[PDB]
Amino acid sequence: KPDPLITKNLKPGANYEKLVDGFVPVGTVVKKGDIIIGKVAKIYIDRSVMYGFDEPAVVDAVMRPHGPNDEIFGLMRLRYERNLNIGDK
Amino acid sequence: MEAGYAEIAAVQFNIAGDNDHKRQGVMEVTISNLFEGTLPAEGGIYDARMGTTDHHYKCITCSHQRKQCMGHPGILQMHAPVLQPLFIAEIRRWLRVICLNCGAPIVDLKRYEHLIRPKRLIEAASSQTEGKQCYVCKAVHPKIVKDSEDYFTFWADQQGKIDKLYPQIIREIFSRVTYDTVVKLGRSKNSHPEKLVLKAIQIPPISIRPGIDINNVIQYLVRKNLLIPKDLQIVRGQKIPLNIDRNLQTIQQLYYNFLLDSVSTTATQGGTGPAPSIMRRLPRKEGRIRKSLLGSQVWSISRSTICGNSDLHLDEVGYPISFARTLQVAETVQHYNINRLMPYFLNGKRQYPGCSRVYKQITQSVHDIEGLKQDFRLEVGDILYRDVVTGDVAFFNRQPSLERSSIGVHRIVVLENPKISTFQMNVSACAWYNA
Amino acid sequence: LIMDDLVEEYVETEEENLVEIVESPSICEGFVQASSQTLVIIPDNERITSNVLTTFEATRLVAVRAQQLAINGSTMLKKKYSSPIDIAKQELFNRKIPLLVMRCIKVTPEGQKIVEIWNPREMGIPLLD
Amino acid sequence: LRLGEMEHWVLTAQGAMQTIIEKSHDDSDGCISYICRNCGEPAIYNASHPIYKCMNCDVQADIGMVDSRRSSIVFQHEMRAANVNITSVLSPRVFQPA
Amino acid sequence: TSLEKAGLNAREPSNVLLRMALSSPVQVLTDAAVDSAVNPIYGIAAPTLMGSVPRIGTMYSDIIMDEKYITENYK
Amino acid sequence: MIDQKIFETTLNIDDPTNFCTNVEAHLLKELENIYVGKCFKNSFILNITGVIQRSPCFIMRTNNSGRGYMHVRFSAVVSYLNAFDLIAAVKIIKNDSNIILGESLLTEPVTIVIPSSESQNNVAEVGQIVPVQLANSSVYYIPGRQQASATGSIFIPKHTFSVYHVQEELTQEQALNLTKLVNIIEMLLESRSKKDFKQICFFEKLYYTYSISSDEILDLKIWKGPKGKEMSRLKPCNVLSFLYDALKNKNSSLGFWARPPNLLKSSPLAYQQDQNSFNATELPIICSAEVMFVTLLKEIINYLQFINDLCDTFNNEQLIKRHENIWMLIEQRK
Amino acid sequence: RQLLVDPDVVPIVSEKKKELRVRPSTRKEIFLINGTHLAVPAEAPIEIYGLKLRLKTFSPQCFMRMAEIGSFSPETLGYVASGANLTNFIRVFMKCVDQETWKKNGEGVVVTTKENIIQFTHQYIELYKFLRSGGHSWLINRLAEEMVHRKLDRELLTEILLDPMYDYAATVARIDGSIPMHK
Ligand SMILES: [Zn+2]
Ligand SMILES: [Zn+2]
Ligand SMILES: [Zn+2]
Repeated sequence: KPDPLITKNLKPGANYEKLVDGFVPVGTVVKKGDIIIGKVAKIYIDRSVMYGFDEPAVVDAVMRPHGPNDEIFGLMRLRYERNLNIGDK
Repeated sequence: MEAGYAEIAAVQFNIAGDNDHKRQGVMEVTISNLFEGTLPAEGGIYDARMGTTDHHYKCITCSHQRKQCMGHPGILQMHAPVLQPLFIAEIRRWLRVICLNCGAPIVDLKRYEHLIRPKRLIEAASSQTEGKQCYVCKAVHPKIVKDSEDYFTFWADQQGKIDKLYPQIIREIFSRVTYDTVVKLGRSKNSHPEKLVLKAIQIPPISIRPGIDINNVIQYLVRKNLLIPKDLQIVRGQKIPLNIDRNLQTIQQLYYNFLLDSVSTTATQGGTGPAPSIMRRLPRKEGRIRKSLLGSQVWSISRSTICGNSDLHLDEVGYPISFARTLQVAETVQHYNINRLMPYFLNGKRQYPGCSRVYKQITQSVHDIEGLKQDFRLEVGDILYRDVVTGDVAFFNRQPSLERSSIGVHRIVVLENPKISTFQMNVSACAWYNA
Repeated sequence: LIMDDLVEEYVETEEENLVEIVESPSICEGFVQASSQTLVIIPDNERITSNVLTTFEATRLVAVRAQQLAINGSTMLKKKYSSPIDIAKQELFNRKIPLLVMRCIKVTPEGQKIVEIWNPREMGIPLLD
Repeated sequence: LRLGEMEHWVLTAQGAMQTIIEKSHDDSDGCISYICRNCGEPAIYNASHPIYKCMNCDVQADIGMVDSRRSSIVFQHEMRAANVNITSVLSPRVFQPA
Repeated sequence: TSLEKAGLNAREPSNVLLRMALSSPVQVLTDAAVDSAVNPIYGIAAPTLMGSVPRIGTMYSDIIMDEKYITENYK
Repeated sequence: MIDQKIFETTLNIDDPTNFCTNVEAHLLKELENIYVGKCFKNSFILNITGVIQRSPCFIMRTNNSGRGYMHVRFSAVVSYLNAFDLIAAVKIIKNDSNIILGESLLTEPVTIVIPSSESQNNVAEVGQIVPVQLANSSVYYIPGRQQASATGSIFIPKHTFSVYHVQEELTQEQALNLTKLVNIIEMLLESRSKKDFKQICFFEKLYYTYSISSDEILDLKIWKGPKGKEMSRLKPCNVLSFLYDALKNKNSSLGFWARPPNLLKSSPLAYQQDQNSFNATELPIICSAEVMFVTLLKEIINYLQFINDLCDTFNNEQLIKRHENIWMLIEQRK
Repeated sequence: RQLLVDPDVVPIVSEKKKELRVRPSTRKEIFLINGTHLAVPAEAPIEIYGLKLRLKTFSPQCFMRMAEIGSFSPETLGYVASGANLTNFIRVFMKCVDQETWKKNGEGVVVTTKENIIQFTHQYIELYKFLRSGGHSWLINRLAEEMVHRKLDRELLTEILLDPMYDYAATVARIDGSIPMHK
């Protein structure tokens, strides 16, 4: 979680709440303004990720896998409840 | 002071020379450094006097915060002259028309009068002009050939004896040319052959090279120019050191790659051959002209799938309420509309119809609707950005826009059902858009 | 190292067949500045353009008046309206719009701009409806 | 979201303008450009910081305000960097007779 | 004259910016500089490439303020 | 030199509806706000005179702002300063700028740059007033600035002069030009007579070139009286009287003219001699009598303006003594 | 020389005479004594005997243009006015030198002797110091203003926990009950 005291790059109008250990907990609904997989640099500058999509999603995936360079990356998965909407082909 | 409104009535194109760069340029590039801390280095290719591409610092030259600043040219005083990459063909057609020793034309200016002015010099270059004897200085005109392994280097053959026509030598030869030869060969006085050799190139404003890939070429060009000694004086057939010869070639080759890399053009004299060059940004569909000038990315526009609604008039479009609250209509606050705009202002983001933006003329600033509890009213002269309502006009367009009816104005019908996200139109309206 | 995503190459193949001694003065040539023009208003009895506003000209008049009513607030409408567009439209229809239509037909090389100034309050109004 | 060549052609066919002005300048890269009107070259103007100058003829500068697009200015800068000079003549002033 | 680039050169030779917008912008610009071409701003492509907006229907006719009318009826 | 210059400009009218309610008054107020107090187009513009021509209040085409611009052609009172021009009052501002900077406090705002290489300066501290001679470097009227920028030296009477050899006669049009010029010098001379005479005597003796010219002898009110002092050599002539009789078309000017340092600079006197009897360090210049009369007349103009402003600014003896380090300095370099 | 910085001043080449070497600060168009054209590099060292000032015939409309612009310096305004018949200051200063022995090409005054060259340069310096002088500035301002006036007036775990066999090993431990069902 980017600490609000240091900040120096916080996104304008973002949530930054609902983050646990830098990641949104599974089963949590994320809206357009919310921040997911919070990240920082100069360890401070803010490199966190905002959701962005208009459609609110839910999170059921959290893991920190080792990459090909033996480095940790975020990789959270977002789930959408898609009924047959008007305009669906 | 005051800069009165003006409109461009005409545009005149000319070849830019050393003097134009010197008077137009706002500074001179002297160092190859990039940044002194977080600020651009004074004298560097990033110096803020060329403009600003960051919100931290202004232009210094114009004191504008990036958006209002439009960049300013720089100067890189080349220690040795260079040929203008776009006008290599003109340099070739000028070399084999004038006497390399006395500047007077070797062709007959009398015989070329009856043609049109634009074609005179091309037709002069078309003739043989090989081994001709100059009338006024009795010096034999050599053979001019294009170096086959690059697009810029020239080779002067004197009955089998060859000596490289270096840009400095070409510059002296062209300076030997008088204005009478230029005019009588049809070329404009502003197109004098002297302008085709550059001793001070223009470092482009940071507006056209933002983000810290073309800057790599310029920085490479600045570095290799410093290696060139400032006291080079190349007379014809000097046989300069081959290390300097290789260094000079990179100076000319890098500048050519800076402008005409990956661009062929029909009049390119030559044959044998990263960041796209300056001239590569222009052509093709994704180029500067067809993508950024003849078209544009616009704000305050929405796109969605269309669908039929038999209960809408032919001049009405069904606009989902999610899109109507996103796009806004700018209504100014006056005496005649202050009563009408009050329900929009009071609703805010909370209820529809509402608004979240207010422009304060007293502060010349835009306020979001959350921070206007102390306002309690809007003053005359304010601009209110209110949500789109039923009855508003909207432009409705299907790509490809082939016919005149491909863009039409429909009366908005806001659909308040949150489960609808399509653009709804009457079926009879589809004949306008071929949809 | 397979790079891929090449920048291609671009080729142009066509030709543009665009069909007293002299020296360098600085005042005979140059002069990027254009000579100031003088406005010649064609007399009201010599005007040969349409006395009916085109839909383009009527739309331009209404738009200009509506914008000026957005910045100002003064009008001549007895019936008040809540929108500048409506005020400007009714001002055009009621023939009390404070704007003139200047139609320019010439640019004489002597620096002479010949125009016909048309009064929208005396002109015919197109459909617009 | 793009208003390409064909949208501009259609709006031009409709004789639109204003909508073209709004979408292509106000809702796009609409900037304001300054030309000296004496040399035709871009000039430096600022009202906050009182600077009013052009580097071509300084003391005889007559900066005019020309509406433009940042894409157009970038295009002209790219052309100038290619060592072809662009001079804008600017529309002459008109004066009704005394 | 054709509708190809050759036809446009014949009909509108001085309209450099129109010819650059059509095809081969580098070539036509190159000859524009050497010929010292003066391009008057008219049509659609030329004012569009210069960041301006074409003088056609809506903005074909100038609008000027009515000094005489405003003086009588707005003071 | 103050004067009138005709300008051209385009305004920007944010409220064309409210602007046209009184076009001429609003136009004049806008012009006064924009251009008064700022140099614009190689002139300073002191006061805006009424407009000459204007355009109809157009509407801005290339934007949806709805504003108008309107072109204006107007005349204004402009102060243009030349080379060798005489300025009589300059305030020193800072001594930390060792190159020495000054600000004129006359009716023509100029910021002067007196070089410190010459030793006749660096003696004037901050706060004192000392006149300056403008060098041959051209006054820079950078547009938009509140005052002119120029470089000039502290005035020493410069005991050098120039002889003028005429080979062309005046025409009646040139006669009218120099009659306007002598109208100006008559106005200046009346202003001089309006001052407290002793101060003009003091300042004229101080800036007289050759010697102290003995004592108070030969009163020098000059106005309408061809009185003078020193009387070094040769019979002088009244350039003014030569002008009016030339306006009557009697006298020819085909001769050698000069104003050597022995003459009183603010006087309208000069020498017309047939075969160059002057002790010139320079070759006579061969050109028309219009050039000669223009040059001599404006020399008199700037000398008399110099003494007039010096007398006006130094209304009391205490201010002269406050700047005591200049007077004995110039008396040293006579 | 400071004389060869104005485009009108044009030297004449002395082919092989070594009388007076003149090095031009910039490219200046020169004439052979025969009347033909052939130049040299800029700054190149040429021996010159001759200094022709070309009196260019200007149109009054040109001075009208620059006075309409109304920002040119008095020096250039006087130059252009003298180019036309509005003023004769350049002609007045220069025709006194005469010595038109050379003729050829455009109209103007020429010199071919050393003392005439000295008189030419002295007259040039005096003329141009007059053009910068205040009096000529005032006179040209009168001229310009009056004529424009009258023109206007007239017209580790993360490696294992994401390993799939651990999920298989975990799910079979849950079936047997060796580990708690949850995590
Ligand atoms: Zn800038
Ligand atoms: Zn030859
Ligand atoms: Zn300029």
